[PDB]
Amino acid sequence: GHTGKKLMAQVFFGPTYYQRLRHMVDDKIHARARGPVQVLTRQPVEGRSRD
Amino acid sequence: DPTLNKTVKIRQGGYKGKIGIVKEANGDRFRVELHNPNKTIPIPCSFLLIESTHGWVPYED
Amino acid sequence: MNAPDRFELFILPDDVPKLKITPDSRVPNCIIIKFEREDHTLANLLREELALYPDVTFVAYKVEHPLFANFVMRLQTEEGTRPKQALERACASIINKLKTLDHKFNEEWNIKN
Amino acid sequence: GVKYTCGACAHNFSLNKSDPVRCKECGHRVIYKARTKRMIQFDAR
Amino acid sequence: MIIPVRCFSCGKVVGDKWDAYLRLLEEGKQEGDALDELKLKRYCCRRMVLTHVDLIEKFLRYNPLE
Amino acid sequence: PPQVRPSIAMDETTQGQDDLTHKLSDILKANINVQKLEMDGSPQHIIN
RNA sequence: UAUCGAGAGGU
Ligand SMILES: Nc1ncnc2c1ncn2[C@@H]1O[C@H](COP(=O)(O)CP(=O)(O)OP(=O)(O)O)[C@@H](O)[C@H]1O
Ligand SMILES: [Zn+2]
Ligand SMILES: [Zn+2]
Repeated sequence: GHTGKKLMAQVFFGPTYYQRLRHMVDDKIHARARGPVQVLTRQPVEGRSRD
Repeated sequence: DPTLNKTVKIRQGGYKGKIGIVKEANGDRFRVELHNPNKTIPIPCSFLLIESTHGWVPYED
Repeated sequence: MNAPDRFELFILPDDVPKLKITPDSRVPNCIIIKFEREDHTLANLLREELALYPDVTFVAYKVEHPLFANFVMRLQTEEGTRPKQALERACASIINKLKTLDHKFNEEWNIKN
Repeated sequence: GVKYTCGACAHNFSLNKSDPVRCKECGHRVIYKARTKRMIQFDAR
Repeated sequence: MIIPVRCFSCGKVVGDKWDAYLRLLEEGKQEGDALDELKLKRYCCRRMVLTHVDLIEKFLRYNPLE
Repeated sequence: PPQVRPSIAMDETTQGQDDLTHKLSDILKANINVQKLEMDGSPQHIIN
């Protein structure tokens, strides 16, 4: 596509049935600087959903 | 500040014509929560129209 | 969530130049041109045109990362010619070839009506 | 005060929070909030 | 859900051909020939109409909620 | 101290005690009943 | 911005 030149190799090409799986990156991405701690250990809490 | 949480229209920039809400207006640089995609953008307060009693009024509301 | 605005591919920020020329002093008479908000479309077009000039000794370009709409070109000309000038000529040369091409299409189009 | 809609008979009505939660028309106790006064915009992309 | 407006792969409009495609099938044409008559030449475009499932007909059976 | 055995609030206004707090309560109750026997109604097989 | 568990999953 960049040059319009043919590819030296031919490409296996055609329809195939593909699935959209439940795993999406913006449901997983997570970062923590500081945030909440456990009352008993004062160590950071567990889980994306709790910071 | 008197324009937080009030509905806004953008009149300049790449987001021109889009609806939003003033999420945070600390000073000069506001944070408008766009309606159309799920993102809150930085925008100068000069770029906004606020809704009031009669139509969309610039930052004289 | 971290997706940039699609208009950033072609709208130039006001503090960002469409074009920036610096020298490559490692060899004589060579410039590096950084093009902002441009594609293979412009770069490959200029590149071939330039490479066929007899007084162009080196021309290449690369898009360093497909997620950012810029590219960088390297252009060296022989002692006689000044590199930036050869680039100006390639622009006007290609504009002319496209003017001709637009004319011949217009004519051929009426002929096919 | 606030517009609702009956989940069974689709009657539209209002309630002043203190009213019991049912439809005046059929007495159904499952109701749904009517849409916002606010304008909605989408980017058509 | 409802016929897509464009072919995903090339962009050709196919959202104006759904009724014509169903009509050709009532008239007894085979699916391949019906697609041929509709001028759907690239197989990306043929896939769009041949494999679409009209679910909006199912969703409409649910008595409107206003 | 309570730092070792903190209380938790299930629904804002409802708080339960740590397992250790309850277990020390059990030791304290059981301790009082040893004092209540050897000084009055002790049927021996009950003191044990 | 709870605690204890359980179940289903990701590499
Ligand atoms: N149950 C588990 N416990 C621990 N580590 C695990 C694991 N399941 C997966 N992993 C990690 O993930 C790797 C598995 O990689 P996969 O993607 O599952 C297979 P592969 O051998 O890399 O490729 P293949 O699919 O070509 O055979 C393990 O080697 C380990 O690094
Ligand atoms: Zn009702
Ligand atoms: Zn197609």
